[PDB]
Amino acid sequence: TPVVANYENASMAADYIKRVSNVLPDIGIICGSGLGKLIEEIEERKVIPYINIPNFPKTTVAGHVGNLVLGSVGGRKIVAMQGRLHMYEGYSNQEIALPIRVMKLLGVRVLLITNLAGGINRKLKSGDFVLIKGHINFPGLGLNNVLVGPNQDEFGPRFPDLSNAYDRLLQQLALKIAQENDFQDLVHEGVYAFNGGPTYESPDESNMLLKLGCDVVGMSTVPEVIIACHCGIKVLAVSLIANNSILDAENDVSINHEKVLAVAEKRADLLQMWFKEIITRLPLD
Amino acid sequence: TPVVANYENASMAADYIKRVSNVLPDIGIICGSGLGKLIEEIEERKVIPYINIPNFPKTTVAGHVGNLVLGSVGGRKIVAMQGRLHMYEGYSNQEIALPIRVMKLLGVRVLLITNLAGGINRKLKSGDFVLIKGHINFPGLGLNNVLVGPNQDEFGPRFPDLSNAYDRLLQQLALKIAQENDFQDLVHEGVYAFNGGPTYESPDESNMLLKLGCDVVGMSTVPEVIIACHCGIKVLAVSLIANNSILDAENDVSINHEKVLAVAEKRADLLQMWFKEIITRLPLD
Amino acid sequence: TPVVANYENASMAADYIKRVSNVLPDIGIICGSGLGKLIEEIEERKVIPYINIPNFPKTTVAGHVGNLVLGSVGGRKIVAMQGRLHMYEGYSNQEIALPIRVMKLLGVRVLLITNLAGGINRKLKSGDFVLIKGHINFPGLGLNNVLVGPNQDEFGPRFPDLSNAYDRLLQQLALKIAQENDFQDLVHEGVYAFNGGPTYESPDESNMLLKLGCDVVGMSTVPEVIIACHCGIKVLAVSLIANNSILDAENDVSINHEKVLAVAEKRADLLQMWFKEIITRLPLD
Ligand SMILES: O=P(O)(O)O[C@H]1O[C@H](CO)[C@@H](O)[C@H]1O
Ligand SMILES: O=P(O)(O)O[C@H]1O[C@H](CO)[C@@H](O)[C@H]1O
Ligand SMILES: O=P(O)(O)O[C@H]1O[C@H](CO)[C@@H](O)[C@H]1O
Ligand SMILES: Nc1ccnc(=O)[nH]1
Ligand SMILES: Nc1ccnc(=O)[nH]1
Ligand SMILES: Nc1ccnc(=O)[nH]1
Repeated sequence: TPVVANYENASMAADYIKRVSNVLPDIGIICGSGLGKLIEEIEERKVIPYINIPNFPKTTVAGHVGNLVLGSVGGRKIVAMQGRLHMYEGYSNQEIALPIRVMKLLGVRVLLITNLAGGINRKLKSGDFVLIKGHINFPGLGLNNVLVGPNQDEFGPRFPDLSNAYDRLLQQLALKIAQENDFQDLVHEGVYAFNGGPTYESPDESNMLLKLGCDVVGMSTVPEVIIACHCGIKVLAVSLIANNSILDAENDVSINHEKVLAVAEKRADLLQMWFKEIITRLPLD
Repeated sequence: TPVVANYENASMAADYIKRVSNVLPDIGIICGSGLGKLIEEIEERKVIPYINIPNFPKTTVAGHVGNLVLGSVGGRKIVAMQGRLHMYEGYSNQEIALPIRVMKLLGVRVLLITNLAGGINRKLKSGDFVLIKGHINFPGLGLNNVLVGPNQDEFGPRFPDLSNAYDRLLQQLALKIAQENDFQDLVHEGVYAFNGGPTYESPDESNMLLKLGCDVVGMSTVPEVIIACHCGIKVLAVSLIANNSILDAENDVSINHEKVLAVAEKRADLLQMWFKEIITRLPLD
Repeated sequence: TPVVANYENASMAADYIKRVSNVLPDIGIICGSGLGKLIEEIEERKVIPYINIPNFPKTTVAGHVGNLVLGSVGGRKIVAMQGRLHMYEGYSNQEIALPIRVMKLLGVRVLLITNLAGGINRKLKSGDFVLIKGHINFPGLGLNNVLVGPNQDEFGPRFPDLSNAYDRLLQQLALKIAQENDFQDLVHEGVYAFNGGPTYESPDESNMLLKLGCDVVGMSTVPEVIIACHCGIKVLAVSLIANNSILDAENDVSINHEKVLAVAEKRADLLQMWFKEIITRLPLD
């Protein structure tokens, strides 16, 4: 239609997934542009095309990969979205919410998210990591919040509070692992601005974001964070900085997706190892 | 469809209402969360379910009460919306506009509005009242203004000016009545930020709103104000402060709808008496 | 449907236009409110109603003029939109994009745009011109960017960079011509804030825009700029200042479309002469 991300429809998708894999996952992962290699290293993995799963959103107009992958990483049972849904593609609120709510029904209690983002804070360099500690949701302020529509009461409340959407203990664990491996000099914390996209933030938008307290800006993540928070899934979200948009504005330097993907390639293996250790270590609560 | 909030469709609804009640109302009221008790005290009242009124928006997906109530308060003929339409539910621009335009055709020249809101200004405490003197309409800046769509010329102009949307004399009368009853220490004036919702403003969004000159933030009111202003209805809008979001961000205190409704209960009777006196006193122009 | 602004649909419209006119235009023009007289002075002109062109957006609900006009100005072949499409009317992303993509297929490599706007910068007076050097796209930040939807790869990339959307050489040429004619005292440069509309920026929104680095605010232009930039068309965009919204807020002065059109009439002939000279002079690259 697209179908509504309701209890019945999410249950039908979860039923199918449980029949095709015997994996009851505890952790969900959604990976940023060029940051998906960990999904290829899931052990005893089961690849389920979105197109095979009842009620999953149609992704053939955008094309490219679209699989749910289940298996084990670091002794833990996980489910990954291989082929992230971005709202700049035109996916509706219901299409974004359904896969996360299916994760919830499958057993997911922690969602780990990566993205590629532009740096606003002057401290940030290309290749740095930012642990996201809060956000500025321009679509949400502007009546395009991912939860606009009827509330699905079986998943969560009509009015979620987002002040604890980014779990503090998970940020602390991520930082501890970076310190153990001596890459903590790459790791910052910051506020993520959600630019709906798909045009990169303009130079004057970047300057505005700096004035408003934003540390990084990107086109993803906040919708999934909100759906997860609504249904009680804890979240860790990490941005990989492709560029510093404030410096680029001052120096008339352009940004493009090829530059973004080159930064992703430069940090992909380190991010994979970091997230593998996070998965192995995160409290089995 | 939903139907268009045009002259013909609004007239058909008004025709029905005039046949079911002999009340020609001069004043409209729309009440905030937990602030609806005055509607139950309308004298010689006629309760008309929205579902009975031709062209009124369907509200059964959200459920809960949805009635138009007509009768007398303080010697004046009034019409109330019992069960407010909020845009975070997914109601379209046409669905929001039609009931206000029906009010206009029925004779309404003044619309009184209450809401529950978060405090941004550091002066504001839970339980305070804010007379709204202007707004920052994030949905409107972002192409979700309630007037996006064809203009309905019979109601108003293509490009309304909102600099006089909140009538100054009505604010002055509201304040005078608070002074007469010695609760003026609870009363402030301020700029209302419209957060489309339904998630509460995040801590970092609250900090941004402070920087931008916002005094309070909420998820309602601005759409109705704009439809009223477009068709020449004067507006008084009063926010009841549920919490101070800036202090809550500094102290890691959460907000939820149960806390909101508890503040509503604490001030409901005083707000009812205040608005009853406003209705009784507001100039019969 | 509206139809998708894809390669096939834009080609069908271009085919029709090429059959009805033998004009292969190099320059496109889109003119602001009351600023369309140059279109009436196109030489050897061919007027093609939008309603006659396959796949052009339906504009009969809004009504008013809607023609594509082709011919010669200053020795150059041009195509003009007579009757601009504004997103506050409810036109979709596909409806806005199709005419610009048709321009691209017809041969357009430079798009000249005028608009009427409110002044935010304190230096700006009614009747001044602002060469637009960048923008703040509130709809784009808020998930209403004109490119939301599937990417049309034949026209441009999924993620455009807008740092060079407003050609610097074209701004320099426009300014040089103003200096040659001794009206450079009217000409400024500035950042344009896109208010989706159709309500004028409220006084408190104007104050916010000043804090955020905006020089002017209006309800058009940015969507066309983005579609042009996406498909490699260079842009010059010039705002005519109808009023200073910051001064109006301080002095409680209203704005309305009649005042806007009166400023347009006061500068229409000078703007026509300026743009005619720009067309004549702009580099035949
Ligand atoms: O956020 P992720 O998925 O990493 O992708 C980011 O990189 C792409 C732009 O280069 C956009 O998709 C943006 O959201
Ligand atoms: O504005 P009112 O109708 O009072 O309701 C406000 O309170 C609720 C959130 O607690 C939201 O509906 C918000 O808009
Ligand atoms: O931008 P142009 O087309 O000049 O029109 C501007 O003037 C009108 C408001 O007065 C709006 O249409 C605004 O966009
Ligand atoms: N500069 C950016 C890089 C990647 N993603 C963004 O949204 N912005
Ligand atoms: N803090 C808040 C209370 C009530 N409504 C809001 O929107 N925000
Ligand atoms: N003040 C204004 C004049 C014209 N257009 C606008 O958007 N604003």
